Amino acid sequence: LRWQEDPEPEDENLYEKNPDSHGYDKDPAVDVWNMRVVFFFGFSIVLVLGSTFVAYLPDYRMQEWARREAERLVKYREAHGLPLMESNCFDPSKIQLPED
Amino acid sequence: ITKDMLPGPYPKTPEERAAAAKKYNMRVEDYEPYPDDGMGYGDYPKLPDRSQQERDPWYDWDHPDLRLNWGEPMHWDLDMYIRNRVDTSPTPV
Amino acid sequence: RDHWIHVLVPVGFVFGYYLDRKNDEKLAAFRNKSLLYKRELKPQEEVTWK
Amino acid sequence: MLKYIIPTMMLMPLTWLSKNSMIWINTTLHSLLISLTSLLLLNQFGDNSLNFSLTFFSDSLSTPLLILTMWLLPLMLMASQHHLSKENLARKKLFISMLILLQLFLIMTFTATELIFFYIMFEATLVPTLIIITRWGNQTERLNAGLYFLFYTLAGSLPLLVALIYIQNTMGSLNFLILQYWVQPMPNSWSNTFMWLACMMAFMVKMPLYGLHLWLPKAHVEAPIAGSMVLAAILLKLGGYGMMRITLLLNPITDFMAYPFIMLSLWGMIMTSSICLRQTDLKSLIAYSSVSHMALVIVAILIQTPWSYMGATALMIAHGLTSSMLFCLANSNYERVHSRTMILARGLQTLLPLMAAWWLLASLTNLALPPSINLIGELFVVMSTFSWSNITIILMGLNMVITALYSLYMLITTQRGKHTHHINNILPSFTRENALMSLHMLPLLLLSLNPKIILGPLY
Amino acid sequence: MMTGRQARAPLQFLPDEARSLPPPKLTDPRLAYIGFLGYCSGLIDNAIRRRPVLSAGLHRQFLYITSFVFVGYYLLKRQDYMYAVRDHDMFSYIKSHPEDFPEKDKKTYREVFEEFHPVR
Amino acid sequence: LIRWTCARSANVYPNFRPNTKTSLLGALFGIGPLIFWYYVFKTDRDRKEKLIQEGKLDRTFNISY
Amino acid sequence: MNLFSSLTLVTLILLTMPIAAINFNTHKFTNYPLYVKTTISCAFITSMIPTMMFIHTGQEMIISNWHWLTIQTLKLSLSFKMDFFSMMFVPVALFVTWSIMEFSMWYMHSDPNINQFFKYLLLFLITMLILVTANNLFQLFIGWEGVGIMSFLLIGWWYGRTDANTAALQAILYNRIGDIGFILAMAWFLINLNTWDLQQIFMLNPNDSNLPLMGLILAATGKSAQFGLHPWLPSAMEGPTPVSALLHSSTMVVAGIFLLIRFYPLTENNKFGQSIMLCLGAMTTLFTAMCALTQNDIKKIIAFSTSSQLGLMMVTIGINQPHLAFLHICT
Amino acid sequence: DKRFLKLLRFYILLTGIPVVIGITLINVFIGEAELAEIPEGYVPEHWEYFKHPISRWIARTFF
Amino acid sequence: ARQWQPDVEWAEQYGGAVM
Amino acid sequence: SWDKDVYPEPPRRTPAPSPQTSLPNPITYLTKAFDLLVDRPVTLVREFIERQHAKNKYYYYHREFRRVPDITECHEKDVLCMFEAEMQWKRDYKVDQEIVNIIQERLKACQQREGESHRQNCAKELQQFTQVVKAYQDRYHDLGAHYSARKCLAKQKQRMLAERKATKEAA
Ligand SMILES: CCCCCCCCCCCCCCCCCC(=O)OC[C@H](COP(=O)([O-])OCC(O)COP(=O)([O-])OC[C@@H](COC(=O)CCCCCCCCCCCCCCCCC)OC(=O)CCCCCCCCCCCCCCCCC)OC(=O)CCCCCCCCCCCCCCCCC
Ligand SMILES: CCCCCCCCCCCCCCCCCC(=O)OC[C@H](COP(=O)([O-])OC[C@H](O)COP(=O)([O-])OC[C@H](COC(=O)CCCCCCCCCCCCCCCCC)OC(=O)CCCCCCCCCCCCCCCCC)OC(=O)CCCCCCCCCCCCCCCCC
Ligand SMILES: CCCCCCCCCCCCCCCCCC(=O)OC[C@H](COP(=O)([O-])OCC[N+](C)(C)C)OC(=O)CCCCCCCCCCCCCCCCC
Ligand SMILES: CCCCCCCCCCCCCCCCCC(=O)OC[C@H](COP(=O)([O-])OCC[N+](C)(C)C)OC(=O)CCCCCCCCCCCCCCCCC
Ligand SMILES: CCCCCCCCCCCCCCCCCC(=O)OC[C@H](COP(=O)([O-])OCC[N+](C)(C)C)OC(=O)CCCCCCCCCCCCCCCCC
Ligand SMILES: CCCCCCCCCCCCCCCCCC(=O)OC[C@H](COP(=O)(O)OCCN)OC(=O)CCCCCCCCCCCCCCCCC
Repeated sequence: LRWQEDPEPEDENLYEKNPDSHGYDKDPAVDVWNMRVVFFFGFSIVLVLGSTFVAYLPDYRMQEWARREAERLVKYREAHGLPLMESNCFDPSKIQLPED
Repeated sequence: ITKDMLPGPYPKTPEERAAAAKKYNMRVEDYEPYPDDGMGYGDYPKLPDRSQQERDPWYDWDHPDLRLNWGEPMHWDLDMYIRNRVDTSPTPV
Repeated sequence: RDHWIHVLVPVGFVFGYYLDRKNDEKLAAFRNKSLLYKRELKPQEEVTWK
Repeated sequence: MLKYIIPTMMLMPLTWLSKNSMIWINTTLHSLLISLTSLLLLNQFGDNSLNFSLTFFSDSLSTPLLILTMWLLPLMLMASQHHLSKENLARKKLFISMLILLQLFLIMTFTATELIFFYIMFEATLVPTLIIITRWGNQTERLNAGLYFLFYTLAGSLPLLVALIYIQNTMGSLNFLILQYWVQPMPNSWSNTFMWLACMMAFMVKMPLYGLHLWLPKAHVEAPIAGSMVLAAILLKLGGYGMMRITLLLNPITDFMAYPFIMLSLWGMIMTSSICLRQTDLKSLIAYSSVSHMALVIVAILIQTPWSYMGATALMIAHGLTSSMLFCLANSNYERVHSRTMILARGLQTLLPLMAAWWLLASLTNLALPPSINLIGELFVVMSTFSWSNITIILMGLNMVITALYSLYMLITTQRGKHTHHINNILPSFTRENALMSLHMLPLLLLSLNPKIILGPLY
Repeated sequence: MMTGRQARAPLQFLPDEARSLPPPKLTDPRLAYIGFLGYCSGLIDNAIRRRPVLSAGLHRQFLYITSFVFVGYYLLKRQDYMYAVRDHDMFSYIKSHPEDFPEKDKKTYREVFEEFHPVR
Repeated sequence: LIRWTCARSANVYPNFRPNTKTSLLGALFGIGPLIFWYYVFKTDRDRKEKLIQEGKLDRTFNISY
Repeated sequence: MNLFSSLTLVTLILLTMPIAAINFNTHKFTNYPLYVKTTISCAFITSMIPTMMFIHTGQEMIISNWHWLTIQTLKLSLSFKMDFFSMMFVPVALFVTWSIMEFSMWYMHSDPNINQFFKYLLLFLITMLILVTANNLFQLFIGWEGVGIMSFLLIGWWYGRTDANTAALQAILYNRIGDIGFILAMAWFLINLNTWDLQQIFMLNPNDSNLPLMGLILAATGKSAQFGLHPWLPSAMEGPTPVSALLHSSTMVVAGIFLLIRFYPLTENNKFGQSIMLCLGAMTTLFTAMCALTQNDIKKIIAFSTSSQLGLMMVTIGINQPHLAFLHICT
Repeated sequence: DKRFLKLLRFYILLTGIPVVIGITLINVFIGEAELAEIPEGYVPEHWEYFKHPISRWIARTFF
Repeated sequence: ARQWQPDVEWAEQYGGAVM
Repeated sequence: SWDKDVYPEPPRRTPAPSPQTSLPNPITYLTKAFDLLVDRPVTLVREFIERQHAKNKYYYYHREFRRVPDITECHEKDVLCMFEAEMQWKRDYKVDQEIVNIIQERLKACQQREGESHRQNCAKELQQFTQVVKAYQDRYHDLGAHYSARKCLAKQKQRMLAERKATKEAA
């Protein structure tokens, strides 16, 4: 027998000696407290309170504000006969074109 | 698993072909490997190239949804010739 | 303390939080000097941000 | 960003001073605290990015990848402890330390202000990954898998290094905040052509590119479960994040040089999908699925339109969570049947019904079932590529047939049909395994409700 | 590079004009990194000689930390000295030769014509 | 089963001989479709660019891209 | 206004409540099929009020109750559209699904997974009434993929049978081939009109719309089992007879025809698309009704019958009569 | 599987129910803000630029 | 089923005068 | 509420109910049932909520981003002024985007509430939409996903070259 070796162990079932096991640990008190850590700091901390935190973000990248500003500025140019948008972004009086 | 049951290169001599037929658990006259044209098969057997739908279903197989035994040399396209895919069972016309 | 290992990472976050707020003091070269957020200082208020 | 690097470094005395059964619980508890803490980077603005110091800033692009990365450590610590219960305590602490070290390199890869620090961390993420693959892998072919993973990436990146130093000699700096403003239009010569290739090919390797993807089906089926999760979910997204950083400097030469790599990816997303049709190895099927999804991210970055960048970042986040859940499902077979052959273990819905429901949910989100952000990313990429060229929809739509056909076949083979007769160690699902599936999928199902936090710098 | 600078005064680790600079603090973070390397040298020195990694050699770890901090302090002083010398030589050479360093007329973007290359 | 997974996956390149048959299959299957899709999308985008740069393509409402 | 929209959304929320009831259980239910049957009974009784107050006045509206996304110019809002089509189809869909559930209390009594079956059938009903009430192509794609995936999960019901799983994989393959054309249509409308909402599509009124109509014809061929993409509806009888009776006769398979009837302000302005729909519908109604003449399995014959009527629906769309086609669906 | 479902719903509802009750007690009692024009000389803090009280609390404390 | 570690057959590749 | 002018509506002109039949139509009785059983308790609940709200009044403010020097008066490769220019342009970019969103909302609501006669009666909203989409396409289209004020100014200079060539070639 080449390279003398241990016999290969068994793929052990945690539910034989511990039918109340969650699968984290074979010592049941440490196992159930690991279950409590996973569920509390994974659901009662991160999913629920974190989803509340993401739910009430203060206007993530100004998607509210830029609407409301628009609801003023269209008012600023529906009244006084200005067009709603120019074809120019920057002022064409302060652009020096290259001559030909 | 040990290496003398695993596949090797394509055999040349008839004693190597006979030892490989002893490996794949099939008879020597029926032992046909894929031909040496360089495609990358090796000594893998070329089974009769039909579906598992043509298998007689009333036999008590080991894997009934495959209609396939244990240790029997599988086809090269076995996931292609299951009943979920391409059927080569004979048609009336 | 019987649970001295559960206060490495919260005290570590307090330490990183304080180093970041303290690093925000050294990059305050334009504290109330931008051409947008410039204004007159309100009384009993010597910085615009910390 | 020094409030996230200091606790991640503090996780090393948290894992080397812990008691012999506490070394999973302490790291999982504190890493979940760090992941809940990681939502503070949602202070983004529609004009300015969240900019911390000379060394670190975090825009709306690096932020979801950061939250995903700091969320991926507890999921790896849950996923990678049932096959390491008989492992020695010292090497168990070493495995946890390598995962924490890889998180430490990743969280300051994405927040890198100056791009040579991005390069140093971007190639620093090889070393704990390489140690994980070659040390805690399970089969014989991992050692070869330590070479193909390594010497491909460096074979692109040591030219890339040179390229970055050229910008340090030409533009004057490698800050991304400066190079938004001092970027010059890169003309046509062979010099600027190899400048483009040197900037792009290392990220093409780590996307992966169709043709340079040979490291990936070998580095996923030979890693352990935490390794496969972190290579699928983040380490393929270093390439996409880096391309979104680095194509700023590469205009307008990208508008006529990127065509062959667009063709490579638009045909590789068909060919690797047809490879996903014919995989006997389940974990290989999930790896080729990762290639077939990241090809669209390559296309959406190279066509460089806003719909394409938002679709590419949504598909990167969504495919990260989807492929991590799929590799954990492959692990939840492989810890009970002890073979990655997909045709071996059939009929698991008769045995594991809630786990079969998790297989159903991951198999539906892999084919981008709306309104999941898989379909948001996939959809915006397809819209922008119809904007690019009107024939490309064919190669998108044909892909969106075959993307179904391996997502459902993996759903049909592993779950439906007659069960296996010679197997009787199909144990019930642990609370670890179902908690693992829930923490993979339920953030991906909650991001359907509010996707506007994962949609790039130009939402 | 500076072999014409450190040739009139050889074998000086810190010259007289090295003290005209602000010295590093005791709370210098690079010096604290070298102190971390000293504690890691103590830890590896425990680990390779099969000692307890945290218990054995508190005087040994303490002198490893003190020795790395004591060498690193003067290495940081020489580092800051040589970069200050580099910038002092650069600024004196920019002052001495104005015709090689013209004040660049930065014309604003209203005159700068950059050709628009569209993405479609 | 282990033998079939080994023949399908881990014994492909050690069973390979590069000859004229496999070369004219590999080049015809690997780079052939790529060069074809290159010609297709390049012809279509050159036609599209020639239409856009003159205004001959109706691009009135196209503002999301 | 306070009545119509209220009972409209109350219909759909009343449908979504027993999914929350079945998912949040601890005990075994005391007669859960009676619970869901009473739910959809009261949903029919509820949805008859907006039908009556549409028949009297002619009151159509849009409930854009939740703006969900803004991709730089395109507003993705949770928008429902109550017009003639929803007001005449939602009572028919709810009433037929109510009859199918009270048939399923008789048929599926041998199943211990009967509660899972009624859960899945309610999920299909929710996604179908998302499909027929959508205001835009993204929400219509949500309902589209919802009814496609519930076609998968309810063809492959007895999952140990290989042919059922194979027919479900077949059905999704043909549906994704339809999805190619539907995503082509969404791509064309986004790029050339900057919209997915149907109001702006109908207002801008394109006239060189041959390619998006070819995409919508491919979508209808994938969903309503027209020729070239038909055989999934023959193979789709391998699921349960309530699944066939509801989905593949009355409720699912009239969704692509609903997509074509939905776009009548665009299909009214194309002759070539009408000729394509006319030839395809005649091809389908010839071939399926010819196949149904010699068969011997009764479910195959009635499935070929409803595919023949889908071919007739395609013909009567092709003659510029969408409303006779919708009357034919609800008949 | 039933034990996982009961523990999952319990540890979600453990902060699901009291935080939804807190959202109720903020939206009914504390109250959503109202839009106003900017006065002369008055410069708010950055958290007084948002609508909901919870977004204002986040913008004052964390950001 | 367990983890593979190298045997004598693999280790005799590293034992010659050369590689 | 909102602003009635930026979201315009025609005057609501409902016709009168003309009862001709002898059967009482169920809409009036279902309307009174929904009025008594649902509408008034929701009214009382909303007014209870209103009395809870009114005890603590406070306000937010619509933040004014005042104008800074734009990209045309910034020196080349000077980041301290072109940063302000770029942030100004990106905020104006989001504002123009939301203006186009407001015009889309106007057009869709005109097509709905003008019903079957939508092709004629919404010519003014269609004309406003066509002009603002032509302006948005000439302003921000085809910039690229790495857009900046340098890119927008380069596009604007190209189009002013084309307009000057169009003026010169016909004069
Ligand atoms: C709800 C608890 C359920 C059980 C708990 C457990 C739940 C599971 C765990 C959850 C864990 C937490 C998750 C994170 C939550 C974060 C919060 C959040 O998401 O906020 C979002 C968002 C934010 O609101 P906000 O910013 O906080 O405040 C809004 C205003 O600013 C301010 O508005 P306001 O101040 O005016 O109102 C404040 C509100 C308090 O605030 C809230 O309630 C809002 C927060 C609730 C969030 C709940 C989220 C959980 C999920 C709920 C939905 C799924 C449940 C399961 C499935 C059910 C069936 C679908 O006050 C009231 O509720 C009082 C009014 C009640 C009116 C109804 C009754 C009137 C008549 C009564 C007559 C009898 C008495 C007569 C005499 C009285 C004398 C005085 O809140 C909501 O959207 C509310 C949720 C419900 C919306 C409507 C639902 C139906 C919509 C139908 C149409 C659309 C769908 C169509 C579908 C079609 C088919 C597909
Ligand atoms: C911020 C506040 C938000 C509040 C609202 C919450 C929003 C959603 C959150 C996530 C909810 C998912 C929960 C169910 C799925 C996962 C677990 C599972 O397998 O359950 C089966 C199991 C029921 O089975 P069972 O008979 O009791 O026993 C197991 C069976 O033996 C074996 O079971 P089976 O095989 O018979 O069942 C398989 C069946 C298979 O059924 C299907 O596949 C058909 C339905 C899905 C496909 C077709 C529809 C596609 C979408 C259209 C409709 C939705 C959008 C409509 C929008 C309006 C119109 C546009 O699955 C279902 O029936 C699941 C129903 C829900 C499916 C959601 C979509 C998943 C499809 C993939 C992604 C699709 C796009 C994204 C959708 C995102 C929606 C928000 O569920 C449970 O026992 C419940 C477990 C606890 C659930 C906790 C959920 C909350 C987690 C997060 C907490 C923190 C955030 C605060 C929110 C708290 C809310 C309570
Ligand atoms: C994020 C990138 C990294 C990924 C990993 C993340 C790790 C950390 C994980 C933390 C949690 C996840 C983070 C993101 C959270 C996203 C969710 C969120 O915050 O949402 C806020 C959103 C907020 O909506 P909103 O975006 O419109 O915001 C409204 C605006 N405010 C709140 C300011 C007034 O919440 C909701 O949408 C909830 C709506 C009410 C509750 C649901 C009602 C309907 C329920 C279903 C009815 C039936 C439907 C049909 C069903 C058919 C069958 C299926
Ligand atoms: C993953 C494997 C494949 C990786 C592929 C990586 C890209 C392929 C090409 C890489 C070339 C090397 C980096 C180029 C950096 C260019 C920087 C620059 O500014 O260049 C302009 C400069 C131009 O010179 P200059 O800037 O000094 O010019 C003077 C200035 N003017 C123009 C005014 C006169 O380019 C060069 O000097 C040469 C560039 C080409 C270098 C050729 C040698 C390398 C050969 C290819 C190596 C490929 C990877 C090897 C590993 C593969 C596996 C073993
Ligand atoms: C059964 C119990 C129910 C709850 C009982 C107790 C509460 C009683 C009633 C009082 C509730 C409180 C007041 C009303 C609610 C809040 C009103 C409000 O304005 O809220 C802010 C908003 C309204 O929109 P908004 O425009 O004000 O804000 C959206 C947020 N921004 C603009 C930043 C993006 O949100 C809601 O009202 C949320 C409603 C959610 C309902 C639908 C859920 C769908 C779930 C699947 C999602 C995926 C769909 C994807 C496709 C979409 C289409 C393309
Ligand atoms: C309005 C326009 C209309 C145009 C119409 C004309 C053009 C399109 C014509 C249709 C072409 C595609 C459809 C044909 C292939 C259908 C594949 C399928 O699912 O077949 C069913 C088959 C088994 O089912 P069956 O044979 O019925 O079972 C009897 C039991 N002994 O199932 C199996 O064996 C399962 C096989 C799984 C693997 C499938 C491999 C093939 C995948 C094909 C993808 C096609 C993508 C097309 C993309 C187009 C892009 C434009």
